[PDB]
Amino acid sequence: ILSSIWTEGLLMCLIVSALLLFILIVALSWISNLDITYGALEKS
Amino acid sequence: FSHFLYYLVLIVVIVYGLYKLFTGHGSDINFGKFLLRTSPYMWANLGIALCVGLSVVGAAWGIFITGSSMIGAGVRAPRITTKNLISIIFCEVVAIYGLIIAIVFSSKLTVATAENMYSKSNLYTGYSLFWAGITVGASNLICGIAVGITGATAAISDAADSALFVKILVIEIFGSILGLLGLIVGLLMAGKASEFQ
Amino acid sequence: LSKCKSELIDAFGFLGGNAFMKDKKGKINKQDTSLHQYASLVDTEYEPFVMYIINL
Amino acid sequence: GVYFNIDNGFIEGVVRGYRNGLLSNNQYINLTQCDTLEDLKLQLSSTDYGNFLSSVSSESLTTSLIQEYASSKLYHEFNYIRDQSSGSTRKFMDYITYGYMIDNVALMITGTIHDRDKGEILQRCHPLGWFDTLPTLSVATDLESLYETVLVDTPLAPYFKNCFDTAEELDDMNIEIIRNKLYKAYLEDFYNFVTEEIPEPAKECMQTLLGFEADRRSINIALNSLQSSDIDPDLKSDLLPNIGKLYPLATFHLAQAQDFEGVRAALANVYEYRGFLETGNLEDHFYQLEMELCRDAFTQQFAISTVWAWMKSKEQEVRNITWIAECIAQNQRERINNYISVY
Amino acid sequence: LCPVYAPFFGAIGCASAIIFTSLGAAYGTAKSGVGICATCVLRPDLLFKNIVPVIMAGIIAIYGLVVSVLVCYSLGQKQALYTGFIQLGAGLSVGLSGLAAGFAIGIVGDAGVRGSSQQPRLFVGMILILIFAEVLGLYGLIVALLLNSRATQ
Amino acid sequence: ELCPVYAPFFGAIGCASAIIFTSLGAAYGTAKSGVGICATCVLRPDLLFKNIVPVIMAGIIAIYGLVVSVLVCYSLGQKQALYTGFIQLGAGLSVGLSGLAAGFAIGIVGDAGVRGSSQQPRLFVGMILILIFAEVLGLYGLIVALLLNSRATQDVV
Amino acid sequence: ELCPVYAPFFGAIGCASAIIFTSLGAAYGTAKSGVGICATCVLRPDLLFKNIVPVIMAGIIAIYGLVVSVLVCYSLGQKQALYTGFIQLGAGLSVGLSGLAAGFAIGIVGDAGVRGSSQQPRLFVGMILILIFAEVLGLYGLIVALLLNSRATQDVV
Amino acid sequence: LCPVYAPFFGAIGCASAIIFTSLGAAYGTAKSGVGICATCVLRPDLLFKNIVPVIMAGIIAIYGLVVSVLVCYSLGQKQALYTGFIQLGAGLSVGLSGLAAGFAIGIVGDAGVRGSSQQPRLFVGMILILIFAEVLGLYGLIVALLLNSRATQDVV
Amino acid sequence: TELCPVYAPFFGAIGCASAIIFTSLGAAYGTAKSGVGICATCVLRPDLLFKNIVPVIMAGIIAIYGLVVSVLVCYSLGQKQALYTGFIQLGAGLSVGLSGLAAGFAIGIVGDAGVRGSSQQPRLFVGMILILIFAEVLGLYGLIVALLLNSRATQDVV
Amino acid sequence: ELCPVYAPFFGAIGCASAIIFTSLGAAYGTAKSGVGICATCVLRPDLLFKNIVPVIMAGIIAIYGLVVSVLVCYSLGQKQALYTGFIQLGAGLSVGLSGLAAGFAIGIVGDAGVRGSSQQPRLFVGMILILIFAEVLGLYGLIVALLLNSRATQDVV
Amino acid sequence: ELCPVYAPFFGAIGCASAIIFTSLGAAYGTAKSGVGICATCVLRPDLLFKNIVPVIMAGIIAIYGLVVSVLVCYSLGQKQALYTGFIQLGAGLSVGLSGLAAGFAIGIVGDAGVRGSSQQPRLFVGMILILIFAEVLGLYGLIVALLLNSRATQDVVC
Amino acid sequence: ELCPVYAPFFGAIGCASAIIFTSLGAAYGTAKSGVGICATCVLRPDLLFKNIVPVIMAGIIAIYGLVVSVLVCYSLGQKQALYTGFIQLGAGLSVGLSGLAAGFAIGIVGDAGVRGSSQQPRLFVGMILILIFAEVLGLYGLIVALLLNSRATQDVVC
Repeated sequence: ILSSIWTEGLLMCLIVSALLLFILIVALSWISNLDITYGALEKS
Repeated sequence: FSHFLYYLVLIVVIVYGLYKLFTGHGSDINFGKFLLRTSPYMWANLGIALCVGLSVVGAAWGIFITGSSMIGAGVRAPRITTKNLISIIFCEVVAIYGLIIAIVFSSKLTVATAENMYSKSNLYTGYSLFWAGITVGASNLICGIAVGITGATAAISDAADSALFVKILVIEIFGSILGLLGLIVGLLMAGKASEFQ
Repeated sequence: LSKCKSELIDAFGFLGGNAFMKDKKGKINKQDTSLHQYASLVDTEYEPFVMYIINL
Repeated sequence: GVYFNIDNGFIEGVVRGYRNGLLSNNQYINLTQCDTLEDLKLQLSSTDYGNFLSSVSSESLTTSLIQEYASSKLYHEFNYIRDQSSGSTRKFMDYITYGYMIDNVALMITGTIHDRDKGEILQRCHPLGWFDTLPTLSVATDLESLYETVLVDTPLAPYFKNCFDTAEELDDMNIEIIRNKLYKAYLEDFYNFVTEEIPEPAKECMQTLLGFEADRRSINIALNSLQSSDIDPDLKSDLLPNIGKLYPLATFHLAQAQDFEGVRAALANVYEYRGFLETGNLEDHFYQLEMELCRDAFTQQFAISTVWAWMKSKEQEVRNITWIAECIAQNQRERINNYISVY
Repeated sequence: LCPVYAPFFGAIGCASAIIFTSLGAAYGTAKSGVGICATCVLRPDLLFKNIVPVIMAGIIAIYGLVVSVLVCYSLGQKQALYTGFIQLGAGLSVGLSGLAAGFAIGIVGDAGVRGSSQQPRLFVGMILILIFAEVLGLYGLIVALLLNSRATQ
Repeated sequence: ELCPVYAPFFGAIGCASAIIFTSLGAAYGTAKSGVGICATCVLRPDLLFKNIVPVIMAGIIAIYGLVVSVLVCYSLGQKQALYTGFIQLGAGLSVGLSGLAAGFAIGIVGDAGVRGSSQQPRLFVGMILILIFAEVLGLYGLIVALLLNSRATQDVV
Repeated sequence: ELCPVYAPFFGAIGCASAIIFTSLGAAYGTAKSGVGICATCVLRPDLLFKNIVPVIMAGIIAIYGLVVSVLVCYSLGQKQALYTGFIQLGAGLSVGLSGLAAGFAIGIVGDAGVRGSSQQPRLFVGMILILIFAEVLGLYGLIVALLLNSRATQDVV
Repeated sequence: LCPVYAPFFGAIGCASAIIFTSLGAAYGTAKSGVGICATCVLRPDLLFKNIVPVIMAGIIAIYGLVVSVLVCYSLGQKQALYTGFIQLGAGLSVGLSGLAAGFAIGIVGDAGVRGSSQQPRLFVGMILILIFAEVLGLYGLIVALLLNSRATQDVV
Repeated sequence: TELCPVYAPFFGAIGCASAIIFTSLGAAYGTAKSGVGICATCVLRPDLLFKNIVPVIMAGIIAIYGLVVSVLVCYSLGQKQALYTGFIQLGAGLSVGLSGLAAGFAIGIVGDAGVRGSSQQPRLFVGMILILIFAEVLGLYGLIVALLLNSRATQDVV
Repeated sequence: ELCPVYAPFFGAIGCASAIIFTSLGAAYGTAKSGVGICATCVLRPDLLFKNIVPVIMAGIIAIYGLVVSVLVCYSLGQKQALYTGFIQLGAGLSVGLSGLAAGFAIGIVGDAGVRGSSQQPRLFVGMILILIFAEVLGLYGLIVALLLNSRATQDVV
Repeated sequence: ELCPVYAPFFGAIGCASAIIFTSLGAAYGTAKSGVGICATCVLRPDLLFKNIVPVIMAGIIAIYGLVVSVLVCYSLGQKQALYTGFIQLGAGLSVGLSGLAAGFAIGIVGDAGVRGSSQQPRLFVGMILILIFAEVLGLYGLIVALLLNSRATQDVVC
Repeated sequence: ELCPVYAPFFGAIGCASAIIFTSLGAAYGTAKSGVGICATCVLRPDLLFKNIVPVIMAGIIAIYGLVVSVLVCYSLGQKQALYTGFIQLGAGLSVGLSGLAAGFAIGIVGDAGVRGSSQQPRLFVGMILILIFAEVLGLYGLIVALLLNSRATQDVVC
């Protein structure tokens, strides 16, 4: 057996849910860096 | 804060490895048994999905790099906005590379019998499809970004002078060698891999 | 001084007229704002009865 | 160059398109062959200036109206590029205009010492250096009542850190000191902004373009202090910026430079500014080196320093067109080819 | 052969197939809608022809919705790891592809609707660029709908 | 084995995250597009009651989270299957991390749109049209979570 | 097995979390919008007790966190079920990490609303209405956690 | 049921009750002290009137001290794991909420004493906002006291 | 044994180390940041030099608070000590250390801002001391918490 | 069991860490003070041997590590107790991470005092008086580790 | 058990570290002070072989690392005690991570000294004086590592 | 037990590291110095071949890595001792992470040296001497790894 706590199925759920959470953190850091061009909305 | 987590995970890995090694149980951190006992369908499906995902995140990357500068450079010189679309095309072909490799890989994806499930061949064709999906998706990612950069320079040098686009299309050709070489290597890696049996 | 200025304003201000009466009571000696400082010269506010504050 | 075109894709390609409208050497020779300001207008109409003097019609056309409208379309192109900017780019565009805000402050508070009218000392002000409380600098005379009333809400407020108001209100001698000191603190802050948040290809070629501004301002302060100034070097060293190529060894010798040779022997030890003070027009040497530093800032592609390198080159283009139109209107043609063209 | 943790991968694939696709579609709607709102304050008659990038970003989210619905009709308590990881792959494919295609449509769309107000010849240019970025979501949808057909065989 | 003891953990995380991340999305959509209302209704306050539509369409995302949180909460149990916990985790994330995206888009489009609608009054219809495409993202996440939650306890053992 | 020894850990950390993240969101909503009150009531000191609304609506979030941290606490106990601990952790997170978002959206709206409602008196009702839409997020987290905490000890063996 | 590693959670709950409330009180004292020492150079008469944000910061550390003493006098070697978990929760409840209360008191106190010298009427508004900022730590105190009242209630 | 394992003095040595480590970090910040203000406001006003050293004395008291608890945890370490003893010695060490660290941050920031502006207004000297007292009772509280944890380290241990 | 095989690991890490972090602190205290000296006496080089006091007081807190990393080194055996390794690790950290703080404080006070002592001649007494309080930090760490190391092999078995 | 199979790992990464972390501090002391020589001797090239003393004193600490790496290398064996591996790791870290500090100090002091010794020639004897204190920090680590390595295989058994 | 099956992993990554980090350092030393060569030989064309000595000096680092990696490669075996894998890992790190240091030093020295040597012709000898002091770090790493690799397979057994 691989382990009793860190079994064959838990340890490859925590790789899938680490890859997906990595893609999520990257995509949320893309959307967090999204700013509005305010000079093209004002009168000045 | 991310450097704090990078240091904390490193400290926890070192403390866990030295605790497991000092107490005479250091072979319990067993990466080979982890590779032997995880399902080959994880590696196969993960390789297929990351192939077609990372080809597209490089294709779409290059498309906005040489699209936004094409539209910016086309404001004064609008006679580039159709001729220079071959720079979109050269960074778009790296997605059809990953697509036609992902379908060829998914043809090797059948139901294996449970009595011969973690066999030599079934585990081989999980490893091969995993790394041959990685080496195609990452190569098409890097090729799409390189062709997008060398097309964004071409879209502005075209609007500068018309005779420069022919000279800087050659750099896009040498940049688009890379996705085709990844296309070759990912077919050679999963060339001897059989189906799941 | 602060207490003095207020008691006279309350008591006598009515004689000058209700229009004349404005509330901007208080005093800022720091240069953070230029409101809160009476003088008939400025349109911002006015003294409400003949009162000059003399600071030696 | 991998994360540039997210917010700066459209911005660069239009500025790169604005670069192609820079007049070449042949388009300057075709302007020096003109005989009339009307012929110069019609020669500029074939370039990317085309029909910018269309509402003039050959009668009220002077050599200052050309400098007005040719720079006005520069300013409107800068405003169009700034309106499409966001994030660090928009802040970089604001930091460019701060140096014009400083010049408009120092031009607005000299029009009140001389009691010149407020409506005519503001048409001489710079349009890019506009802040909303710029006409209200005509309310006080001393520095403290112009800071604490007007210049606190301005973005020029962190730059009043060393301007010591000794309750002498204002002559013409200390407004230049306040101007040089605001520009000193501004060059410090904008160099730290370029070093801090601007990415790496647009960092090294912008630190040089900004250290050149600091070196030129250091040489001009240390050389204009001979004729119309009698100041101590410990008070002169607060006017020289410390970001440039010239600071740690040569601005010390420019601080205690009591003579012209104290400047010349100080600038002989620096390698790229030696020979400027020997022969020729010094202002032409600085403008030529400015254009040679702006030329090789277009040669790096994915850089926001192309905006600085575009607007300084376009300002030099407006200066060259103004010099040519001044030559062909006053009928002096001995130095018509004194323009500066690296494009 | 069919463990107890096997519908984790299918449920998280059904999750990610709409999560990553809606993140990409939200970037493509927001960033290209900033360009619509910035463009149409000086030239407002281009408002309903500049609306194409947010429509294409919506088509991306429809492509992700299709895969999420078609994965959640094949989930069961006692499915194999084969079905679970093939639903995971069908989720990851359309997730990364819709995310990439939405980022590309967002970054191309605002630049396109800004160049279209200065030069009218750039409308066909931005449409022909955005069509290449649209079908990348189709390129992940193909792998997702092929891995769906191999779910229970 | 089919119904373990740690099985309500994923169900409780799915009940929590559906309201947590939609409250984050609705909070960004209210926040970013309410700064624009408070900035552009100091000059033209007559259109204060029509700029409120980004805030309302942001607050619909929190109701999308609330519905799925209630429907996951009334299917939790001590002896539920691990399948039920996995489906409730997926239905919580499918509403939460998609309504977070919808709320980001509503906040960005609303702040960019109520600032441009005071200079050009014809941009309001375009703002509403873009915000409908931004709100159907959270609606699609709601559809995915309802189709999961109908599948949650159907043929469980 | 069904009620293990580490079972009140999740309940105690949920009882902690429901006031920790709630007080953090309410502290952002108090500080960020108190900056605006202390900046605009220098010019307009007559509007102190009128612009105090976003600080009070930030405190109502902390009251929502307090009333769940005092209901999880009396449902705690040694040898309680692991299901009860998971439900209490979920009800802790649903109040805390959504009142965090509601406090962000109250603070960064209320500061701009206090900056704006000293210039335009008609913007104050719009400020209150946007703050109601920002405070109903924490109310939704309260509703999800109360409906969740009602099922913590309901027929649990 | 009452293991050996059980007072570890109680010791961490006794530490974290005073550690994070002292961090919050230290942020509040630092921000408010920078405010006072920059606003009382020109206005020294209202120096002792502006020390109220620093007092409101110190009451947060007193709140942490009380919970840490009450958790300290309930520790033991052979205590339950439930008691250790409740003491950890009661330490974190007062600590990470007094940290937030200290952040709010520091920001509000700095912004209020820098503007209360210009407007004298802003003092009764600053006190009113700091009351709402200090009740944020009083809530964590109440949660910590109600947890610690049940740390040894029905314990075997 | 079970109540007193072999790895039990690890937590005691970490609690003896951390109590002086983090208070030395806090006292070092309170000395350096508030000594910049002393060395900057003495080139024009050198007559107030022996009175502007209040924020470095009040910061060096934090290091003495760490030293006392480090000595008291050091004289309670044993090889066959309980695991409860090591746990609450770690607790005492963290209670002194991570609170004296915060007290040192507050003393450094407040003392820098106070000796920077006390050379301008002489009436701010009685104010910055009254703020530094509230900044130093933050470490005094951690001292009290660790002296109450250290009175229970070997009290009813088996 | 009381003296395991892995027991000299903590003693060797303590013997290394006693000198490693004091060398880092002494390096910082020497580096910033040397920049301050070399920038303050290009104009007044008469203060060269006068301003050497921060470099000396930063070099003393490395001798503080060199003492304890010899006294820990001469108590390292193959068959030593784990208690001895734990105390030697605590002593190495107690000197190291305290002399690192002392070196930070000496390095900041040193150049801040030698750049200002070229202007005011009687800031030198104040600089020494602050550097004594900055160097007793490393002295306190030395006292703590010398009291630990006198107990690492007192009543061990 | 007393001399396990993984025991030469710590000796090998102590032989490796004593040149890795030493040479990447010597490289900082060479580079950061060499950009101060090449920028100063464009006007004073007669001081070229006099300002190069920071580069020499940065090269000396790499020899300090080399000696300890050779002496740890020639005490490695297949069947050695784990105590010997721990001692050799401690000696390697004691040389490497303190010669890194000595190289940082030499690099920061040396370019500040050579840029200042051309304005004032009486600052060279001060640069040497500060640089000896900056360079003895690696000699202390060499003393600690040699006193460790003399204790490595003294009374080892099994 | 003493020559396990996973034992050539450490020798394989030691053979890899002596190319990876050494080519990374050599690439830094060629790139950053070639920037200075191409930036100063614009107006100084005759010094184009005197300035290659930083780039050649950085290429000798990659030759140092090449030699040690080939000499490790010709001692990898299937039935290899774990001691031998540990020694080859140490010898790979000792060349790689020291050649990276020497490459950093040559890359930072050499561009400043070719920028100052175009302005002062007597600075070339000083540049060459500082580059010798920078290359001797990678030479020290090669000396350590060649003395270390010679001890792999001396008294190995089983």
